[PDB]
Amino acid sequence: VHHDGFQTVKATIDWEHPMFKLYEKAKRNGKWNPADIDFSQDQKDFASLTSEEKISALPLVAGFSALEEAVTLDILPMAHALARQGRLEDVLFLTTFMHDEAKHVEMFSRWQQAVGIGQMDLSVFHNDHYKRIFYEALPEAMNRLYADDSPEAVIRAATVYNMIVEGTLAESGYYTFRQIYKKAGLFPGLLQGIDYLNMDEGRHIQFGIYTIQRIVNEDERYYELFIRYMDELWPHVIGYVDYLTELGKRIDYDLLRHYVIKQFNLRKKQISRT
Amino acid sequence: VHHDGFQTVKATIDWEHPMFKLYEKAKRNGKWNPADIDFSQDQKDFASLTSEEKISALPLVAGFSALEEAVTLDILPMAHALARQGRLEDVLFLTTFMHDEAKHVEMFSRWQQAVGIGQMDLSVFHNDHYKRIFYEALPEAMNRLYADDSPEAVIRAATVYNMIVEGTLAESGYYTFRQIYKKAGLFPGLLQGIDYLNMDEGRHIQFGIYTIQRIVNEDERYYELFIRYMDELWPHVIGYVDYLTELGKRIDYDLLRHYVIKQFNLRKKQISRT
Ligand SMILES: CCCCCCCC(=O)O
Ligand SMILES: CCCCCCCC(=O)O
Ligand SMILES: [Mn+2]
Ligand SMILES: [Mn+2]
Ligand SMILES: [Mn+2]
Ligand SMILES: [Mn+2]
Ligand SMILES: [Mn+2]
Ligand SMILES: [Mn+2]
Repeated sequence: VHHDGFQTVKATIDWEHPMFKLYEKAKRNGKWNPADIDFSQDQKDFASLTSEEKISALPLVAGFSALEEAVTLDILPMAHALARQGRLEDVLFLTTFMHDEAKHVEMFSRWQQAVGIGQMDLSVFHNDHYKRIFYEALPEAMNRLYADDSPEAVIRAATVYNMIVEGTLAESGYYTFRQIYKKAGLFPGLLQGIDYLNMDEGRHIQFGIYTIQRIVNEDERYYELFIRYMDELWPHVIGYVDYLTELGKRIDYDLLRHYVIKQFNLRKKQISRT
Repeated sequence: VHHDGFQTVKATIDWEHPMFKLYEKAKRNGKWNPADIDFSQDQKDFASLTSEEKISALPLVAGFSALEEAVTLDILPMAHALARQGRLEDVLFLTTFMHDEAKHVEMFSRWQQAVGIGQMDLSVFHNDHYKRIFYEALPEAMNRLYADDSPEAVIRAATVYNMIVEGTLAESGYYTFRQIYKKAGLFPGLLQGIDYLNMDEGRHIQFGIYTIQRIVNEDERYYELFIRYMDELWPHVIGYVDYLTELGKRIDYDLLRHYVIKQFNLRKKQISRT
């Protein structure tokens, strides 16, 4: 549908908007290029591993490559919804969000290619709980926004995408991969990529918090919705963790399991009822 | 709707895809930041101008700020449509396209702010022909893609967006602004911005050509559609030029008018019937 006019013709960008400021920070801090990462030592590391050691790394990598590909595709309805609401500064920021996710997809796929597993179908490490989140609930919640951009719908989309997928699973995923391979001295190229990815994702979670809080600020009752949507997805979060834990047991899992519980609970505390 | 699986889990990025290669080029060549441009001399230049000289610059700036804001918003349906078709490499490239347009919007709005016209409503310099293109036909053609991603619909969207708006009007707009203010020695910050913008837009037009040509390659009859959609918009293109020409006459317009005719015709020649 038509444009009624243009904000930068009638006026200017809102230079003090929090998402304009986040956009500026993203440009300053968003220069890394996965194409520059040296994966040559990762290739040698992976080839020196035994077959059973090789397999141990793949379930987490399978979870991250799908996560990054999903969030690359599934942010587009949020950008559309906020554009249609006239939230220009949010849209400017989300162009950096979307491009970050493209680099994240690229990074993991370059690593798979370099270590010699690009031809392997890693889908076998997505259990039913993983699929419920990433194949189903995430795209459902985001695509809803094309026909329903109500505050309820936007809160639910930002909860599933930013607070659960990125703020709980991905955050715990980063941590876990460091807790394991930085200690072993393995995969320095991948760990550099993860460092850059984690820096990007700091910004992404701030957008999710801003979005949820500004809706909660209009009506305290949306706080209860936020908490409910978090709790709805917990069984699938922990059910995926239980599956990864069981795979690997076939590393302090009690410490990684608690990191996931910990992240879930601190995401809740970043939203204020008042 | 659901994800059936993920390309970078089942396999990898298609590293040889033309839009992956364009994506890589965009990252290498996409580092400029409008926030780094020094507009202090532009401010002094604009303030030294007489009121009548000041007004002469504003119709073109009004046309560009709306153009960049429109194309920032209106690329999102194309990204969605190609994502839904599984064209991952196109999507990766389009994250750089979208972010480029954000910077372009930002650049012109920073210039307006710096020279002291951000508070002026420049909408008065959008005539009926401008509105038909930018307020109406462009968003109509792109939004269509949410419900109709047929080859006809994709060709029409890429024709209006990439070949007319960017490849005919914007390209002629850049040229004109150089033909005028680089010669006068004025607005060095704005002209630096325009240089960077023109470099970005080289990539953007390659995406439009790739998209139209791959559809034409499936069925030669789509070539006739492409030419028809170009000719449909010509009256509004030239009608806007006639309006700008008349404003300014109230600089070789015969040379700028022919540049627009020239660009329109070479865009047609970048698409091959065969
Ligand atoms: C100990 C397992 C906890 C890490 C969560 C992994 C998330 C992911 O793989 O995307
Ligand atoms: C001589 C006028 C031709 C330049 C076209 C301007 C396009 C624009 O302002 O967006
Ligand atoms: Mn990511
Ligand atoms: Mn993210
Ligand atoms: Mn279960
Ligand atoms: Mn542009
Ligand atoms: Mn462009
Ligand atoms: Mn007319």
